[PDB]
Amino acid sequence: TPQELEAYGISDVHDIVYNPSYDLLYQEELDPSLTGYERGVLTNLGAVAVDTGIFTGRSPKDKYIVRDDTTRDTFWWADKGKNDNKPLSPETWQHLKGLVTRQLSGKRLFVVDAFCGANPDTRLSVRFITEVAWQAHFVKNMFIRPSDEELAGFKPDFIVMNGAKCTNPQWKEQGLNSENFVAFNLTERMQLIGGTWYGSEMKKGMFSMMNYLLPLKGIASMHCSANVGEKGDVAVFFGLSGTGKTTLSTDPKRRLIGDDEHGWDDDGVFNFEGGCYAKTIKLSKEAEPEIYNAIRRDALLENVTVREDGTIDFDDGSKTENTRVSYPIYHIDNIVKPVSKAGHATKVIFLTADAFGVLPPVSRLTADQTQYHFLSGFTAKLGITEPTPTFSACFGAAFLSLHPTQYAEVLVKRMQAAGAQAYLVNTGWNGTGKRISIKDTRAIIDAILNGSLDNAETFTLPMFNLAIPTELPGVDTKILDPRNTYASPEQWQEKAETLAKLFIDNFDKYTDTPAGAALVAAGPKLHHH
Ligand SMILES: Nc1ncnc2c1ncn2[C@@H]1O[C@H](COP(=O)(O)OP(=O)(O)OP(=O)(O)O)[C@@H](O)[C@H]1O
Ligand SMILES: [Mg+2]
Ligand SMILES: [Mn+2]
Repeated sequence: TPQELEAYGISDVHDIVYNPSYDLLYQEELDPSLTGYERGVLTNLGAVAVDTGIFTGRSPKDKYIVRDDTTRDTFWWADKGKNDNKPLSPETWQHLKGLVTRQLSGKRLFVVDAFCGANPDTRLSVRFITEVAWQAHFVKNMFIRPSDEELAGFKPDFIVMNGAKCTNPQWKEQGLNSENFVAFNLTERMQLIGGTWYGSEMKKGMFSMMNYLLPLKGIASMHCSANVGEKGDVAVFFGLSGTGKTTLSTDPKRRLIGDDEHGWDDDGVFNFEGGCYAKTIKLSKEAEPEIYNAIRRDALLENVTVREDGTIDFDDGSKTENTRVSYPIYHIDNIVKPVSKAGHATKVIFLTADAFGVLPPVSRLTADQTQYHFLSGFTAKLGITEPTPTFSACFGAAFLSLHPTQYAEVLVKRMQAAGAQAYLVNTGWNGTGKRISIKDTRAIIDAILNGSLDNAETFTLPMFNLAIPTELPGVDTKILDPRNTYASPEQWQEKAETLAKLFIDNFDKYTDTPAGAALVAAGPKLHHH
């Protein structure tokens, strides 16, 4: 009812589109009278493509959490290690809520009810409100779509109000970063968005809320993909953006659980989402056939270049390198169903893209190295190279609402109970200045998952002290030692000392506890220069 929407503060809504169907979203997006960033275009693959506007990725500098008596003593605050949980006053929150609700008043609104979390006992019932059809399409794809029975008794736990078309004229007076905002209030259980149209703010916004609620009751909440083999063996793949979680979990030899957000409770690993959000830059049908074949009607392409004849130039990063496609998870042929969950993970894989070309393609981690590298959360990026490091705790600090050690504690507990083994995989660069091929990386993953490596003979990489298998079927043995891809081990050593120092400085903040101090021994060792 409009009276219900009025309770949220939204007035005078003339048209309400509740639970829009995929067919209706399709015709909404292709309405030939739409102008601006609402407009979609039809590609020859059958999927609609849209432009997300000035924002082609998340805006962490615009993310704020209301600091009140619910969040004061439990949240990981940016002003109290480096994170994006910047404190917001309740008073300023109310002005922001006024901006969004006024913007959505007097509009035709899409209302999408969905779940975050595959399990009833821990899921959030989220109600999304937007005036942009492709934003409703995004959340229909990425969250769990309820059954008709579940919709009948749907009671929202959280409300997400997307006011992308409004901006905040008072941001200077309020001490905020810009006229845009992505704000959360755990007392009202609400997310507000202004200025940025980018859909994934809602996806990662609710992920951040799961990351707050689940560990506080003993459930790991993880930035990982996950899949399961025929023998019932579950694997999770942690990693930062672009390191290969979606690419590598979408494997026809295994049943996909999910590609990005999972919990781990007493029964096992469960997906938070109802879809996958794949990168499309330079997408190769031969290298990633399952992802490519998911691009069809009801998938939603973002910021790709579409030619006059409707074909897609997947290689064109002119608008952004972060070209994306969302699709409901059943667009992948080999998935777990009807519920995206499975048992306890026994293989835990940390993906990293090492632009420094130091780390080996695959290492088998000790228990302490697992905690050290989990808290470190390393990746790096590249007419100059300039390897630029990122240390993002738990491979997802941008989404952590509690302190990193709280995620580590619950993860270790779940791993120990399951007898899980951890591995570090460099999906990035070596001495060639090229990325390891997807073919080689998939073969590495195969060798991890089939037990090939759990007792294989190893040699130890200096300084990082990582155990590397001496051989691995399907991979050229030469590349297993990263020193072999340089003219001499001396070139590698110089870059390794740079990276080791980066790790050591970054890890210092964790040494104010005895447990954290103890983990220094498992990290890289550097005592000169
Ligand atoms: N050896 C490799 N392994 C994995 N991915 C690779 C490799 N070489 C190149 N790539 C490319 O790197 C990108 C990996 O992106 P992917 O979508 O898997 O990241 P992600 O970890 O899911 O990030 P996000 O959390 O942002 O979704 C893809 O564009 C893929 O084509
Ligand atoms: Mg992904
Ligand atoms: Mn992600």
